[PDB]
Amino acid sequence: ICVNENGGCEQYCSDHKRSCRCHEGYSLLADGVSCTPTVEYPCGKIPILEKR
Amino acid sequence: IVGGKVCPKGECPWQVLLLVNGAQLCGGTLINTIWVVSAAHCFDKIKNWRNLIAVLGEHDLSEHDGDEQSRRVAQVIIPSTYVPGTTNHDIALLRLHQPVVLTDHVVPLCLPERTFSERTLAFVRFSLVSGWGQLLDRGATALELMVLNVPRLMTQDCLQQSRSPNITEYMFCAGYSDGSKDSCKGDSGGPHATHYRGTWYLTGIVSWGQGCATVGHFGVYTRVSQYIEWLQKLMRSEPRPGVLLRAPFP
Ligand SMILES: COc1cc([C@@H](Nc2ccc(C(=N)N)cc2)C(=O)N[C@H](C(=O)O)c2ccccc2)ccc1OCc1ccccc1
Ligand SMILES: [Ca+2]
Repeated sequence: ICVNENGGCEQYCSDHKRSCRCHEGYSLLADGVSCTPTVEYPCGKIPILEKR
Repeated sequence: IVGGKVCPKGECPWQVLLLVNGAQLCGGTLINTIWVVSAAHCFDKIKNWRNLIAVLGEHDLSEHDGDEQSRRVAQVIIPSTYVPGTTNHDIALLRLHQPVVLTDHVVPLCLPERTFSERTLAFVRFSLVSGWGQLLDRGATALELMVLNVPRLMTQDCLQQSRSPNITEYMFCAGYSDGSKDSCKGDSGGPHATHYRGTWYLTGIVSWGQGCATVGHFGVYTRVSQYIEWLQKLMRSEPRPGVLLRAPFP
């Protein structure tokens, strides 16, 4: 599943059945695919643009 | 960077400036609060290993605005397979003496998992390259941080579309053969950063090229995906006395 469209995952994907995972500083949402920041400065996000 | 634009201040917050005795040496990429990824070749001519400095939150080299954070480079880790004065395995992992503080102006780029990078990120066409390198081949370096959108090529396509070193599995091409847009030697070590679903990831390091923005040539970048496990293992390791460390690859 993971090799096609990232297995639907926003970030990381493991074949097992399919499990999506998120980088440190993020947590996986109940949709099982989306990652949301858990810290103020998660990697790969640009604060001044996140603000707008 | 040739043919790009000023990176608006804070929009390239993972960019690192490396200094040797206060002089510009290379760029790099912050990947968490104490670790920086750069190019091994940046260290080929290091006189005093104890005088290496990494600057985060830098933007305009002519001024201090207070967002800059300077750290000594405590360790430079280079893979066993890299040979000084050559191109293959062009990667260095730098440990800062003290963590930087994350701020709106200082943020790590995500180091992706290998599979995600190979299966997904490798097929995102455009990525950003940045640095305070030459604005023209044989020209002056930039005072403000510059950034450039470049498309990636599969290596067979790169060779087909190009008019000296071999392009290995540890490298990839990105840029333009019309001589309009490229990174340059002063950008060596800096990020090639790839966006995917709202988040940016480290996919390449400014490595080499035939001049810069040379007609019939593309920029060549270290293919970071080959090094994910090597980096992750080292980041879990205890520091060792001495700055330089050669670490087995794979
Ligand atoms: C690493 O390697 C290298 C590097 C170089 C550069 N870089 C670059 C360029 C370009 C680019 C683009 N275009 N993008 C990027 C980057 C650089 O960096 N340069 C510098 C000097 O010269 O001094 C150096 C080198 C080596 C070591 C150290 C240092 C240069 C060169 C080289 O190699 C050799 C060769 C290549 C090609 C052709 C010929 C030769
Ligand atoms: Ca400044």
